[PDB]
Amino acid sequence: AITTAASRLGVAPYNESRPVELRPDFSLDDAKMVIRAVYRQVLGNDYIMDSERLKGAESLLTNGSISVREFVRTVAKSELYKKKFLYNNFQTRVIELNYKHLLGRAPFSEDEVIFHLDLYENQGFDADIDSYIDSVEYQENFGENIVPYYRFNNQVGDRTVGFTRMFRLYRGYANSDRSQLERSSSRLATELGQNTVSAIVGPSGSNAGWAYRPSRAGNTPAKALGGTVPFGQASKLFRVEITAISAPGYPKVRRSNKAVIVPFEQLNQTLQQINRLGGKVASITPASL
Amino acid sequence: MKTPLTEAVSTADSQGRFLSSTELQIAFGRLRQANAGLQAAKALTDNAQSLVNGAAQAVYNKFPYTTQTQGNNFAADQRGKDKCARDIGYYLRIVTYCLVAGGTGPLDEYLIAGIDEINRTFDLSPSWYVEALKYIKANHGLSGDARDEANSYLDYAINALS
Amino acid sequence: MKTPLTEAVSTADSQGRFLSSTELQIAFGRLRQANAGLQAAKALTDNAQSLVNGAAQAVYNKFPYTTQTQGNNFAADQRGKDKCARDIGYYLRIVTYCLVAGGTGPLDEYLIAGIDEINRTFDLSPSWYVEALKYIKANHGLSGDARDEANSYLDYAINALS
Amino acid sequence: MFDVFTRVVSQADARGEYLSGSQLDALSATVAEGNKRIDSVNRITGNASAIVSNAARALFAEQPQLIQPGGNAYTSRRMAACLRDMEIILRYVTYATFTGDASVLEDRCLNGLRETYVALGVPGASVAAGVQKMKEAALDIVNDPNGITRGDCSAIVAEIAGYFDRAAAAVA
Amino acid sequence: MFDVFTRVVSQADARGEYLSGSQLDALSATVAEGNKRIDSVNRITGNASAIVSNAARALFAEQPQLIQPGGNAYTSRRMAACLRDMEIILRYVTYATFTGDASVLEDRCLNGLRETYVALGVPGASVAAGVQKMKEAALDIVNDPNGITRGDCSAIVAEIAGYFDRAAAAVA
Amino acid sequence: MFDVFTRVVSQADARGEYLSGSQLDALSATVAEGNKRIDSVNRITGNASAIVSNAARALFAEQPQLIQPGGNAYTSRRMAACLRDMEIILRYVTYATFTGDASVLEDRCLNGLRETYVALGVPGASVAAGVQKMKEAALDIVNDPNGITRGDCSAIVAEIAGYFDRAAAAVA
Amino acid sequence: TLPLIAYAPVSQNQRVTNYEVSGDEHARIFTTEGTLSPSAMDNLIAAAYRQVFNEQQMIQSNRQIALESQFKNQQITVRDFIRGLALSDSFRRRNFEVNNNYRFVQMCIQRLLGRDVYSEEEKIAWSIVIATKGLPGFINELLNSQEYLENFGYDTVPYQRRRILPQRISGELPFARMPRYGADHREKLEAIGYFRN
Ligand SMILES: *[C@H](C)[C@H]1/C(=C/c2[nH]c(/C=C3N=C(/C=C4\NC(=O)C(CC)=C4C)C(C)=C\3CCC(=O)O)c(CCC(=O)O)c2C)NC(=O)[C@@H]1C
Ligand SMILES: *[C@H](C)[C@H]1/C(=C/c2[nH]c(/C=C3N=C(/C=C4\NC(=O)C(CC)=C4C)C(C)=C\3CCC(=O)O)c(CCC(=O)O)c2C)NC(=O)[C@@H]1C
Ligand SMILES: *[C@H](C)[C@H]1/C(=C/c2[nH]c(/C=C3N=C(/C=C4\NC(=O)C(CC)=C4C)C(C)=C\3CCC(=O)O)c(CCC(=O)O)c2C)NC(=O)[C@@H]1C
Ligand SMILES: *[C@H](C)[C@H]1/C(=C/c2[nH]c(/C=C3N=C(/C=C4\NC(=O)C(CC)=C4C)C(C)=C\3CCC(=O)O)c(CCC(=O)O)c2C)NC(=O)[C@@H]1C
Ligand SMILES: *[C@H](C)[C@H]1/C(=C/c2[nH]c(/C=C3N=C(/C=C4\NC(=O)C(CC)=C4C)C(C)=C\3CCC(=O)O)c(CCC(=O)O)c2C)NC(=O)[C@@H]1C
Ligand SMILES: *[C@H](C)[C@H]1/C(=C/c2[nH]c(/C=C3N=C(/C=C4\NC(=O)C(CC)=C4C)C(C)=C\3CCC(=O)O)c(CCC(=O)O)c2C)NC(=O)[C@@H]1C
Ligand SMILES: CCC1=C(C)/C(=C/C2=NC(=C\c3[nH]c(/C=C4\NC(=O)[C@H](C)[C@H]4CC)c(C)c3CCC(=O)O)/C(CCC(=O)O)=C2C)NC1=O
Ligand SMILES: CCC1=C(C)/C(=C/C2=NC(=C\c3[nH]c(/C=C4\NC(=O)[C@H](C)[C@H]4CC)c(C)c3CCC(=O)O)/C(CCC(=O)O)=C2C)NC1=O
Ligand SMILES: CCC1=C(C)/C(=C/C2=NC(=C\c3[nH]c(/C=C4\NC(=O)[C@H](C)[C@H]4CC)c(C)c3CCC(=O)O)/C(CCC(=O)O)=C2C)NC1=O
Ligand SMILES: CCC1=C(C)/C(=C/C2=NC(=C\c3[nH]c(/C=C4\NC(=O)[C@H](C)[C@H]4CC)c(C)c3CCC(=O)O)/C(CCC(=O)O)=C2C)NC1=O
Ligand SMILES: CCC1=C(C)/C(=C/C2=NC(=C\c3[nH]c(/C=C4\NC(=O)[C@H](C)[C@H]4CC)c(C)c3CCC(=O)O)/C(CCC(=O)O)=C2C)NC1=O
Ligand SMILES: CCC1=C(C)/C(=C/C2=NC(=C\c3[nH]c(/C=C4\NC(=O)[C@H](C)[C@H]4CC)c(C)c3CCC(=O)O)/C(CCC(=O)O)=C2C)NC1=O
Ligand SMILES: CCC1=C(C)/C(=C/C2=NC(=C\c3[nH]c(/C=C4\NC(=O)[C@H](C)[C@H]4CC)c(C)c3CCC(=O)O)/C(CCC(=O)O)=C2C)NC1=O
Ligand SMILES: CCC1=C(C)/C(=C/C2=NC(=C\c3[nH]c(/C=C4\NC(=O)[C@H](C)[C@H]4CC)c(C)c3CCC(=O)O)/C(CCC(=O)O)=C2C)NC1=O
Repeated sequence: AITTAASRLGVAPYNESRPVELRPDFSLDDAKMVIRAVYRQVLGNDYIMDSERLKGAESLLTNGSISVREFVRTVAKSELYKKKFLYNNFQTRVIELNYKHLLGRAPFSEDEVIFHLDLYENQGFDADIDSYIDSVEYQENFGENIVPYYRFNNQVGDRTVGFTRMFRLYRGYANSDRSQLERSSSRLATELGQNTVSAIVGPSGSNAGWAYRPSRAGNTPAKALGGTVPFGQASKLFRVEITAISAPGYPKVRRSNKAVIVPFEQLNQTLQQINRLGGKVASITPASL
Repeated sequence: MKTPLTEAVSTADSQGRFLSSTELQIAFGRLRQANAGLQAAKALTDNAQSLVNGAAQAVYNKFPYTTQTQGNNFAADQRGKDKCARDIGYYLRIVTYCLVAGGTGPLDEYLIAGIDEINRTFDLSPSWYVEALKYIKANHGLSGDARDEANSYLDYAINALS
Repeated sequence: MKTPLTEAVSTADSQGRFLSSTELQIAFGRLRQANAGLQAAKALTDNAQSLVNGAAQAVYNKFPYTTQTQGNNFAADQRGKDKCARDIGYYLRIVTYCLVAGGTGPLDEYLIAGIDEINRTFDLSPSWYVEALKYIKANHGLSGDARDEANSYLDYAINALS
Repeated sequence: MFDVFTRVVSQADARGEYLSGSQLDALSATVAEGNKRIDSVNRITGNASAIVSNAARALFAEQPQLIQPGGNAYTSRRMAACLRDMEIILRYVTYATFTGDASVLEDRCLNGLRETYVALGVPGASVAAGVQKMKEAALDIVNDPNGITRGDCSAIVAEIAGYFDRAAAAVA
Repeated sequence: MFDVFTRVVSQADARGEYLSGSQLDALSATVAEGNKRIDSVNRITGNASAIVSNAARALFAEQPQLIQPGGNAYTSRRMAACLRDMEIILRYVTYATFTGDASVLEDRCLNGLRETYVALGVPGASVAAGVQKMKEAALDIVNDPNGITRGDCSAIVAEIAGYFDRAAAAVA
Repeated sequence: MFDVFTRVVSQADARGEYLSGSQLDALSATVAEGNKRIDSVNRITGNASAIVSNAARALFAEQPQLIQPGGNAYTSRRMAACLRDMEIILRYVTYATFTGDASVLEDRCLNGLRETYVALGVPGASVAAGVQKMKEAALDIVNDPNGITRGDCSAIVAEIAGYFDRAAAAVA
Repeated sequence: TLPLIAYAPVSQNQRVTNYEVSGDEHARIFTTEGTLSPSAMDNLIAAAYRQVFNEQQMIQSNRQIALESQFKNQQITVRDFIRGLALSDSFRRRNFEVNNNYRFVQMCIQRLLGRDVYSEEEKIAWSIVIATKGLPGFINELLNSQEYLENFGYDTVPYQRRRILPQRISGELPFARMPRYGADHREKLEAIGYFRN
């Protein structure tokens, strides 16, 4: 599991939280807790007012007229889910949102986006939502009676790209998917088309450099192609991701977030210049071998 | 680390060119001296325990004050003597690494870089390790090109400490 | 202007350090190559006139248009032929300089640096000098150790011009 | 970077042990292979421009989609980039042959080349085909028996083939 | 970057209000505690090398895995970097004690320290244990009665302990 | 910079002809002399710190006005600067012995050192005296017959002496 | 090591605050912070070559091919590319080997910090940085210098700073004028046998 970095990455409130399962002869507070867990997960921790509470699907779940899987399906078919996530977003953003909500994980490969977008355009949003719900992964993870939940831990049949893209999608326990730095932009278009992985930046509070997002162009690549040769005498190279540089000003600082590859011997100086600048280090990744 | 081959490649590669005749005879000198270096490393590996114990005894003879008076930085008790033997074993092992590699690169990235703050922070006199390396110079038992390669790494550690 | 000795000294100066055993091995390879390099340079010094004349004739045989059409860059007149023989003599003399020095440094500071603008400004084809150095490779008459050392500089000027 | 000596020196330092006798005999065997290694480095260095030019010409003859108008090797800047990519890959193969260890080829040549080629749209399969053409050209030049003393040289040829395999695998 | 007055200034300006009488009286009490604050800074500064050396010795007696070969504190370069990190963390704890606010500590020392230590493979719990040993040495040296006029110094010492705990928590 | 080969090469190129036969024989005699040259370089490098320490001790014992208060070698920064100056001069003397030519010594160490010492107030006569004491120590350790095969090294000793004399004349 | 010996600053135009609009005689900012075309990246690389090597050593043999290729891919910043130009073999042989430490300090301060040396004392102070730390140590000191940063930072090609004042036809002499070597290496080349007729 995730133990040491759980507090930093926000995994710990989901580490001590067990999956919510409705028993076959369930109590009323069990149905209410399934309702609350579904409204937190499927609607992505958005604030839900009483006007949009979806009383019909709640009432069908409360007497067992529908299951938890059918309740998740109903609240994903609803106009509230569509106006939260579908109508004002790119289709890749919608696909990764449905993956985070209904399956609790980030999309793995480009082929999943291909399948879901082709099925949406071929058969619409409801058909696509049904495909997330009627997936083998949904049954081996949640089935019929368990509310979907975020799956940060390693399971059978996952991919390690999904672990990094999960924190590209999950931005903290105090956070909703609509309330993130890319306001409507899909976070995995350049990560799934290029099949690349950006470094995991944790949420706010625990991580001072929480606000690093990469630009659409002019980004330093992750691996140092070249090694120590442009830097003279060096041993190891590290990509430092730096957030919120504002001490010199606009002529000097054009971009708040800067990613640079620096050696060991320049590491102290680089760290010192970040501190002097007032910048925040998001992550440091070993760029060379 | 710093060897003839890695300096040749790093030179030709910071220059951004193929390996010319200069780097090729750098490799030729490496092959010319490397067999004697490996034999010197084999002999020092064979005599390492006796050389380290004799070097420690030479330190305790020239500098007897590390044996009587107390303190963490001295070898009065058993654990100070154990750490002194470990330090001299480190020195001799990196000398064997330098004889294998063909340069003071193992000494630089393993022992020489940082040893000044080692001797300053923990109050270790560098003259102790100087006398240990002079005892290794006295009784390593090598002759010819194996002797001058071994003595060059020892005196490189002498000149860094002194 | 790079040799094994100058590169070794400039490297140890770049770290600001004394000459370790790596630099001594570099000089060892320089010594073991230098006698064959000087013998090759002496043999090319003896055969220089016939080598330049034959190389120029091979260039005019492979490229007859240099001796047929008019132009400043061509060898149709005596002035162009004298310039071509002077050029090939420069190539052979700097190859002997590389053989004496033990590295491509005489080529890199005397002929290779800026040769593209030489060939581009004055409309000289690098393939002419490639054919001349290929004749020098074919008929230098050296064998064994001095052959591979001399052909290293000759092929280095081939790879620079092509 | 590491060579054939500092690789086992670094393993011995991480293990905290001296070099064992079998390691010293293996290093003596590499010393015995070293003259043949120097000949291989000298031959690829001497014929490097011919290897790069002939491999590029064979690659563009076999794959005209690179050099077509709109292609990835189209115009002067992209062609110069492709030719220096062959030049650099051949140079680091000679470097790894020289050191006897792929650490210079792993770190200073191929660490991030596939991701760079994917990001630019460079076809890594065509680069791999060009690396295989440099493989066959360089191995034909090293295995040329004329003008050199005879001897068994299959080990250094297999090492160079492994370095070229590593260069071809790391681009696609 | 803030000190004990500048933090209150920034909070009051972010609220857009003058400092209330309670805040002015709290800062006056801080000015009263300032002489003991200067004494604590002076004592840790004057015994910094003793704190770093004794904390390193206690840490590597408790954790001999670091100094054995194959360990992080093994070799003079890595141990020199380790002792440099010990004195750097002690230096910024003294800076935070001097300022009365931990903005210099969390902004100029612990900024990216855990990312650096994870990327280097530096054991952050070992650095945290060394920071706790520096904490024990520093709160022993500051609480020494001899050589200084007596008085109650619970608050400044608790503030120093809080600085050491947020230094250890930022690397763990 | 030049070496013993490239000095001859540069003179032959500047005059504009090939090397003569006798010039090649002189260079071959230098090549035969090179093993004793490498021995002298190795000995000076191996006892460089002893040379600098003993020569500085004898220099500040022969003339005490440099280490007197108000003197140039007074203060720890200026004393470390003087020891470092002797270290550097001995290093470039070793470099010039290695190359077989005084080009690295004259170009890198001795070019403009006199006016720099005049502008700093550094006494160049005392620097020349320290260089002469390093000459005495270096010629003592090069001509030491112990631990080496016997042979005549008069030209190497004279070359090191000439390098030291032109180092002492460049500051006096 | 040792701390640099103190040198007094001599008044130069870059010391005072610039009360100007950039206009005609401003040195153009060659920066990678804005996303550039490959042509604009090529002119930026040529500007770095013109600053470090001057116009004369812009030849194909002095082009750092792998450094250019890494710089295009943004593996390195502009400051690291300037370092690689200063650590280049051609720069070391052409400029560093033909000069003493004093004139090389003056050359590197002019071509990296964009300002002249204050006096002979600054050349003296950084020449021992050369003599102990090598050329890489010295270049690194100059490139980590706050001056280099507050002026050019990490992503701008260095330029001569405040060469000419507003409404002045002429100002300070351009840095391009300074030769690879001074009169000492000139007369040493004359003494070895060159340059005579
Ligand atoms: C047709 C004129 C050109 C062309 C198209 C092409 N497109 C793709 C792939 C994708 N296109 C999209 C676009 C959208 N996603 C959305 O959500 C929306 C609005 C709702 C749009 C318009 C996406 C997401 C993809 C990725 C999924 C997929 O691969 O199908 C491809 C295939 C991508 C590939 O190269 O593998 C192609 C070929 N190609 C052309 O040459 C024409 C210029
Ligand atoms: C104005 C309507 C709003 C506002 C602005 C505000 N901006 C900053 C700071 C910065 N702005 C930039 C922007 C750019 N970098 C570029 O390269 C370009 C185009 C070339 C632009 C436009 C940058 C780099 C900074 C930081 C550096 C600097 O200080 O100049 C601030 C200051 C924030 C701070 O000091 O931390 C502010 C206030 N603020 C508002 O409230 C309006 C909505
Ligand atoms: C001979 C193979 C063919 C040929 C040659 C030709 N060359 C030139 C002119 C020049 N050649 C050089 C070359 C060098 N100068 C150097 O200093 C060095 C390094 C030592 C080299 C290699 C230069 C600089 C020139 C121009 C300056 C000059 O005239 O000396 C010419 C004349 C070109 C002209 O326009 O005047 C010719 C004809 N021509 C052939 O047809 C042969 C096949
Ligand atoms: C014509 C005047 C003479 C001639 C030409 C010839 N050219 C080539 C090969 C190449 N030419 C280029 C040039 C460009 N490629 C570009 O992308 C651009 C910018 C848009 C230019 C100017 C290139 C890259 C090649 C090589 C790759 C390829 O084959 O496409 C050849 C073939 C060389 C070969 O070895 O295969 C020839 C013959 N030849 C003549 O005799 C004419 C006098
Ligand atoms: C005394 C506690 C112990 C002792 C001392 C001892 N010191 C030296 C030599 C030197 N000391 C210095 C120190 C300074 N010089 C300075 O300018 C300053 C700053 C003002 C300081 C601190 C220096 C430079 C020397 C060497 C030069 C010189 O001789 O003046 C020696 C002599 C060493 C020698 O080899 O000649 C001694 C003996 N020795 C002890 O046993 C005491 C325990
Ligand atoms: C030729 C076989 C194929 C080809 C090549 C091509 N490559 C590039 C661009 C780059 N190549 C590299 C690789 C390296 N740079 C280094 O320094 C090193 C190690 C020292 C390596 C391995 C890089 C970094 C680039 C980008 C930077 C640059 O442009 O120099 C291009 C240009 C792509 C573009 O449009 O920008 C091309 C065309 N292309 C082919 O089609 C062949 C299969
Ligand atoms: C499908 C391929 C795949 C891989 C490879 C993978 C790696 C992987 N290793 C993890 C954790 C881990 N891995 C280790 C491993 C080690 N700790 C050490 O000290 C040793 C050096 C080392 C053993 C060699 C540890 C200790 C954790 C748990 C970290 C934590 O507690 O937070 C996790 C966190 C998720 C989880 O544990 O459930 C992942 C995803 N996940 C995948 O899907
Ligand atoms: C872990 C427990 C937890 C926290 C802390 C939390 C915070 C939280 N506050 C939110 C929104 C919000 N919060 C505010 C609050 C304010 N606006 C103001 O002007 C005032 C200064 C302030 C009240 C004092 C507003 C206005 C929004 C809605 C923003 C919008 O939809 O446009 C949202 C967005 C989703 C939603 O609207 O439900 C979250 C997630 N949510 C949580 O589950
Ligand atoms: C500075 C330029 C220079 C170089 C590069 C050089 C290399 C060199 N290669 C050698 C041997 C050799 N080279 C080879 C190589 C091969 N044999 C083959 O049939 C294969 C085609 C080929 C592999 C590419 C062999 C087998 C030996 C003899 C075994 C050995 O000496 O290791 C020798 C021993 C002396 C001799 O017998 O010729 C030298 C000096 N000498 C120089 O002065
Ligand atoms: C591989 C490179 C390398 C070197 C060289 C090295 C040296 C080294 N020697 C040390 C200690 C020590 N070294 C000695 C040595 C001696 N005391 C004496 O009286 C004798 C005269 C003398 C032996 C010649 C002692 C007593 C200590 C313990 C100091 C202490 O605990 O305070 C320590 C302190 C950490 C520890 O206790 O292990 C280091 C790092 N460490 C390294 O990683
Ligand atoms: C801005 C303030 C600042 C911080 C925070 C800082 C931390 C810092 N510690 C480092 C290394 C290091 N730190 C340690 C420390 C330790 N190893 C252990 O085993 C112990 C648990 C521990 C000491 C108790 C070691 C061993 C290295 C070197 C790692 C290596 O060389 O691979 C490095 C890498 C660069 C270098 O070595 O100089 C940095 C930047 N440097 C700064 O300037
Ligand atoms: C420039 C160097 C310098 C310093 C640092 C300095 C500090 C200093 N500390 C003082 C007091 C003091 N210092 C302490 C501190 C303590 N008392 C204890 O029993 C604890 C062990 C300890 C906490 C670490 C106390 C209690 C006072 C008296 C109360 C006060 O003046 O604030 C005083 C008041 C004068 C006096 O009574 O001595 C000064 C001037 N003066 C100087 O010239
Ligand atoms: C990498 C370290 C290393 C070095 C430096 C080295 C030097 C070295 N010096 C040699 C010879 C020699 N060295 C000397 C030198 C001298 N004779 C004297 O009586 C004078 C005191 C002194 C001048 C300083 C002489 C005379 C020879 C024999 C002649 C010759 O080989 O050139 C030899 C030939 C083999 C031998 O007979 O020992 C070698 C290999 N070998 C190595 O492995
Ligand atoms: C933008 C205004 C400007 C100009 C024009 C200028 C000229 C100039 N010409 C130089 C060299 C040179 N200039 C020449 C020119 C000639 N040599 C001859 O024999 C012919 C008479 C003449 C050709 C017409 C040569 C050959 C060199 C090379 C000197 C050398 O590098 O050794 C150099 C030094 C090269 C360097 O530092 O790398 C400069 C600065 N400086 C400036 O600021």
